[PDB]
Amino acid sequence: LPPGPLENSSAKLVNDEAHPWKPLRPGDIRGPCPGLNTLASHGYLPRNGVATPVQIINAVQEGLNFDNQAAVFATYAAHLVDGNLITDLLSIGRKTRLTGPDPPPPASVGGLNEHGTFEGDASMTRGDAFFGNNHDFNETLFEQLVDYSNRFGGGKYNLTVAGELRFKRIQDSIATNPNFSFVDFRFFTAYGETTFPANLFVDGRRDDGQLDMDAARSFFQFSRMPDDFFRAPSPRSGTGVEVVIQAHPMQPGRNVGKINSYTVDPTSSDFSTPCLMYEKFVNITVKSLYPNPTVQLRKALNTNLDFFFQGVAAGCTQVFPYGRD
Amino acid sequence: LPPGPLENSSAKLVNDEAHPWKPLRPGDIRGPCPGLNTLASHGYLPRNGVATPVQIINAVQEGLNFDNQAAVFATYAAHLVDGNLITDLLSIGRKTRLTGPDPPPPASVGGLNEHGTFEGDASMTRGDAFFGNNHDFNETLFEQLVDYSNRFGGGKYNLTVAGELRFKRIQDSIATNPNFSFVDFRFFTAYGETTFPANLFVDGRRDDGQLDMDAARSFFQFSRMPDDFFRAPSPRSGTGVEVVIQAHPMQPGRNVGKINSYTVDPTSSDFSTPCLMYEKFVNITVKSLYPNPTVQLRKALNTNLDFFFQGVAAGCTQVFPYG
Ligand SMILES: *[C@@H]1O[C@H](CO)[C@@H](O[C@@H]2O[C@H](CO)[C@@H](O[C@@H]3O[C@H](CO[C@H]4O[C@H](CO[C@H]5O[C@H](CO)[C@@H](O)[C@H](O)[C@@H]5O)[C@@H](O)[C@H](O[C@H]5O[C@H](CO)[C@@H](O)[C@H](O)[C@@H]5O)[C@@H]4O)[C@@H](O)[C@H](O[C@H]4O[C@H](CO)[C@@H](O)[C@H](O)[C@@H]4O[C@H]4O[C@H](CO)[C@@H](O)[C@H](O)[C@@H]4O)[C@@H]3O)[C@H](O)[C@H]2NC(C)=O)[C@H](O)[C@H]1NC(C)=O
Ligand SMILES: *[C@@H]1O[C@H](CO)[C@@H](O[C@@H]2O[C@H](CO)[C@@H](O[C@@H]3O[C@H](CO[C@H]4O[C@H](CO)[C@@H](O)[C@H](O)[C@@H]4O)[C@@H](O)[C@H](O[C@H]4O[C@H](CO)[C@@H](O)[C@H](O)[C@@H]4O[C@H]4O[C@H](CO)[C@@H](O)[C@H](O)[C@@H]4O)[C@@H]3O)[C@H](O)[C@H]2NC(C)=O)[C@H](O)[C@H]1NC(C)=O
Ligand SMILES: *[C@@H]1O[C@H](CO)[C@@H](O[C@@H]2O[C@H](CO)[C@@H](O[C@@H]3O[C@H](CO[C@H]4O[C@H](CO[C@H]5O[C@H](CO)[C@@H](O)[C@H](O)[C@@H]5O)[C@@H](O)[C@H](O)[C@@H]4O)[C@@H](O)[C@H](O)[C@@H]3O)[C@H](O)[C@H]2NC(C)=O)[C@H](O)[C@H]1NC(C)=O
Ligand code: HEM
Ligand code: HEM
Ligand SMILES: *[C@@H]1O[C@H](CO)[C@@H](O[C@@H]2O[C@H](CO)[C@@H](O[C@@H]3O[C@H](CO)[C@@H](O)[C@H](O)[C@@H]3O)[C@H](O)[C@H]2NC(C)=O)[C@H](O)[C@H]1NC(C)=O
Ligand SMILES: *[C@@H]1O[C@H](CO)[C@@H](O[C@@H]2O[C@H](CO)[C@@H](O)[C@H](O)[C@H]2NC(C)=O)[C@H](O)[C@H]1NC(C)=O
Ligand SMILES: *[C@@H]1O[C@H](CO)[C@@H](O[C@@H]2O[C@H](CO)[C@@H](O)[C@H](O)[C@H]2NC(C)=O)[C@H](O)[C@H]1NC(C)=O
Ligand SMILES: *[C@@H]1O[C@H](CO)[C@@H](O[C@@H]2O[C@H](CO)[C@@H](O)[C@H](O)[C@H]2NC(C)=O)[C@H](O)[C@H]1NC(C)=O
Ligand SMILES: *[C@@H]1O[C@H](CO)[C@@H](O[C@@H]2O[C@H](CO)[C@@H](O)[C@H](O)[C@H]2NC(C)=O)[C@H](O)[C@H]1NC(C)=O
Ligand SMILES: *[C@@H]1O[C@H](CO)[C@@H](O[C@@H]2O[C@H](CO)[C@@H](O)[C@H](O)[C@H]2NC(C)=O)[C@H](O)[C@H]1NC(C)=O
Ligand SMILES: *[C@@H]1O[C@H](CO)[C@@H](O)[C@H](O)[C@H]1NC(C)=O
Ligand SMILES: [Mg+2]
Ligand SMILES: [Mg+2]
Repeated sequence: LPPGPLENSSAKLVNDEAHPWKPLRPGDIRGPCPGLNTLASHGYLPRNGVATPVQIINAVQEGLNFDNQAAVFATYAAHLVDGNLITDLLSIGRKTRLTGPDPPPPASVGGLNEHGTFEGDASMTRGDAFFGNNHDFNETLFEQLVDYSNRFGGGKYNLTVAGELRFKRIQDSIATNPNFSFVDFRFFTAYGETTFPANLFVDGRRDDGQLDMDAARSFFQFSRMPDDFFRAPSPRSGTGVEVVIQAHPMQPGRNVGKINSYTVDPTSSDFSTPCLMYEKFVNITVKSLYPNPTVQLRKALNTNLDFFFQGVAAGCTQVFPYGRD
Repeated sequence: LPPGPLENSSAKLVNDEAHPWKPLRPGDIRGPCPGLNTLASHGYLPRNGVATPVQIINAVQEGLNFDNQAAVFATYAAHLVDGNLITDLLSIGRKTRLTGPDPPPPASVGGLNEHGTFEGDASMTRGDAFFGNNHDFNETLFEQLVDYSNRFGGGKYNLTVAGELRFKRIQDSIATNPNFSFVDFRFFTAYGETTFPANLFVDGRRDDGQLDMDAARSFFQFSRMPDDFFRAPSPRSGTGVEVVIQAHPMQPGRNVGKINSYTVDPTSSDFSTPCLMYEKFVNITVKSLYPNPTVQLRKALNTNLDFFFQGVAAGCTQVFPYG
């Protein structure tokens, strides 16, 4: 089973004795999530960056007070598209042989770096896949984050900044990336993630939604908590995401083979249709990766698909791409 | 000090031996909030409907698993504008001399029923104040809620139903209430509130976002928990509000002297500017109720303003009406 919520979810020192930062050994895997990167680099996750969904959920909860439903939702979503369902292993970065024997195509078990499954365009501190590297910290983008913190956050990162910067990264991609895609699951995650630094990288004794540019660079670039960093004083994730959505209302869509041809996708879900997004993710995205699984793979798919459904906070009705039972 | 978060926030029986439903005595106070109403009728709050901030915050958390920031934000906003800052008492309903000696005008201490401070138009199950009773359960509107739950919820109330019903109640008021006002604070809370029934009134052992009509009537009409009701399995309030907002985009505004004259207000806060909403609440709303507090009043104001600010989940810069 996925973990339950924390028993004691108060703020506490998480940059402590048993969870020191350490530099990367060769073979250590890091990817497009500064959240999971930091947990790994503090040993809340295995330090090589290869983990079970359960390990990942306990980590985000213990290390950072990510809420339970959000942790279940994101973990099992990633695992379903990016992880190996038999070994129950997911890489938080590049495709690796340490996740075990692969399933048939088109499932690719590419880990969190796999473009177009979880990872997607218009990341705040990462370049679009189309340009070549979709997971490494990018200094130009980060210093754009700083600018926007200066203009909009009086020098801090907060949900007002998130609003502006989220729109700016969208415009950037429309303008430069002929393969820009911003529909369905990526349309969804791209908004919440911009709340995460304000809600979770801010020291929990303060919990005031103003993230400083030191704490920011530390998380985004080095996967390192600040000294004496306390986690937030309660479980949360994308609280305030409506601030980011309403700052510059966008319709989901994509460039159509060239820059500046952003075209609305009338079949995409959006924020008014979360159950449609859940249903698409299950009955199209996951299903296309595993169209005709063997008996063993089917039972693993169904188990993980169960756990995924549990993390859908809107409720919705479970769908069953391989039948009930 | 405001209570902090529950120590143990898991689901548990809350309709219990310690907390039985009991019919109203005469002079028992109930108001426009089904949540506070139900806690008072179960003895989580004082049964007569008059309570401290600290009592209200413990109630909503213990009885229903309202989250600690949302409890502080809502509780100290209400008290600031509707409660007695000297006696530390707020009526969850009508103005009552039971909150103690009134401060001077233009402060009203009208309790939760006070139109235009916290209470406002386009409620799900309460009529707009213009029509003359802004607090009693209204059966025709609940019937619309039942209908919309059949149409969009498969028989149940859920976030998709909340999205359609919130827009329809807006349209209703624009079409019928020449005094419709839907800006600033009321614009913000009217959305979050339509998530509550699906997030909070749903038995905690399911937590599946689908509220049945038996349980909805219970809460909204009789301020009664279902038999064997468990509270939610974690602390929450307005999870999913973005769904309700995007279902039918609306700007803040009001009718101007007549029906079908909805006039957007570009000076209002909206969901993109929660710090401006906080600001305007403190600097215009509270300030105008207490333009010149005596030294004692001013002390109590600042103390409660501090607490209100703690509850502002977006963060924001604290603002100071009295320095
Ligand atoms: C939320 O609301 C609060 C109000 O509830 C906002 O705070 C208020 O901000 C306004 C506008 O900025 C300030 O107005 C300015 O006040 C100064 C003088 O202020 C001094 O005197 C005030 C009066 O004293 C009271 O009590 C005495 C008796 O003891 C009475 O006689 C008085 O009449 C008053 O009742 C006093 O209140 C002030 O104390 C407060 O502020 C100080 C900080 O300065 C704190 O230490 C205190 O603790 C307390 O908070 C203070 O001692 C005026 O001189 C200003 O006039 C200038 O600007 C005008 C336009 O705004 C212009 O018309 C004038 O001609 C003059 O313009 C000139 O000066 C400007 C620079 O000041 C130049 O920029 C300009 O070009 C030109 O050169 C001005 O009216 C209030 O003081 C302040 N009130 C409080 C209680 O703090 C708050 O800003 C709001 N928050 C947000 C985010 O909006
Ligand atoms: C429980 O809650 C409900 C809803 O809030 C409430 O019923 C509502 O009562 C109000 C107040 O009377 C009604 O408002 C009127 O609506 C009609 C429109 O007819 C509608 O019919 C259906 C509903 O059956 C609507 O859904 C549909 O959209 C139709 O439009 C308007 O014509 C009325 O306008 C008159 O009164 C206004 C307010 O005073 C004036 O501003 C306006 O100019 C009109 O005034 C004219 O008549 C006046 C006398 O009435 C007089 O001054 C002049 O002659 C003047 O020219 C009005 O806005 C609303 O429709 C009701 N909704 C329902 C029944 O679904 C219940 O009463 C409430 N229960 C309680 C409080 O106990
Ligand atoms: C709140 O609760 C409601 C209801 O449970 C949820 O609403 C559902 O929303 C989903 C979006 O994810 C809708 O799914 C979409 O359905 C499309 C088809 O629409 C029409 O056909 C449907 C098929 O009905 C079948 O089954 C019924 C009986 O079971 C038979 O009558 C029919 O013959 C069919 O066999 C109808 O149900 C529907 O009314 C339409 O006419 C489909 O093409 C899309 O791909 C997608 O799957 C679904 O339609 C909604 N169901 C209802 C009853 O409204 C909502 O998500 C919940 N919200 C939350 C937040 O929990
Ligand atoms: C629960 C397991 C989680 C998974 C599986 C996950 C996965 C991911 C993935 C795949 C991305 C890349 C999306 C893109 O293209 O930008 C991402 C981005 C992001 N993640 Fe996570 N994440 C998880 C938890 C967290 C946590 C706990 C945090 C911080 C508290 C976090 C913070 C962020 C941020 C801020 C980004 C955007 C990075 C940027 O745009 O520069 N994530 N995450
Ligand atoms: C924290 C203290 C609280 C205060 C001070 C408060 C206050 C109020 C007030 C004044 C209103 C009337 C607004 C209007 O509709 O005109 C309201 C409405 C409402 N409240 Fe609360 N409330 C609190 C907690 C809760 C809780 C814990 C719940 C649990 C679900 C809740 C559920 C609701 C709902 C569903 C409405 C909408 C009623 C309708 O539209 O018919 N409230 N509340
Ligand atoms: C980190 O992300 C930034 C943001 O995009 C990347 O900077 C961009 O780098 C590209 C090529 O390296 C620059 O493109 C060049 O621009 C000229 C026109 O000015 C064009 O004619 C050339 O053909 C070429 O495409 C682009 O200007 C530049 N953008 C900004 C805002 O600096 C950077 O490459 C990323 N770092 C990586 C991928 O390591
Ligand atoms: C829940 O955890 C919190 C934070 O860790 C506890 O409060 C602290 O407990 C630690 C013990 O490791 C003490 O060193 C601190 O002095 C406490 N901080 C305070 C009181 O601000 C709290 O005791 C825990 N609650 C329960 C019921 O175990
Ligand atoms: C999600 O996908 C599954 C599999 O495609 C759908 O189940 C199929 O539905 C068709 C049409 O009713 C049946 O003829 C097949 O036998 C079903 N295959 C099964 C059950 O393995 C399922 O209905 C989809 N769910 C939704 C809500 O669209
Ligand atoms: C937290 O609350 C519950 C009581 O509501 C405690 O355990 C629950 O209640 C009984 C007691 O064992 C169990 O049968 C239930 O399964 C428990 N509910 C759960 C686990 O959701 C629990 O022990 C309390 N405190 C701690 C620290 O767990
Ligand atoms: C609709 O709004 C108007 C105007 O805001 C209210 O008019 C008030 O009337 C009362 C007494 O009848 C006076 O105390 C106020 O001075 C008036 N205000 C203004 C600005 O003119 C009106 O009463 C509201 N209608 C109802 C039925 O509540
Ligand atoms: C982010 O921080 C900024 C600056 O501290 C806050 O923005 C200020 O908000 C006030 C009133 O809301 C306005 O003067 C400007 O919009 C801002 N000032 C400046 C200098 O930009 C903002 O409220 C913060 N947002 C959150 C959610 O904390
Ligand atoms: C982008 O899509 C185009 C057209 O579909 C195709 O050439 C290629 O697969 C993609 N290009 C890159 C650089 O990924
Ligand atoms: Mg990306
Ligand atoms: Mg009302």
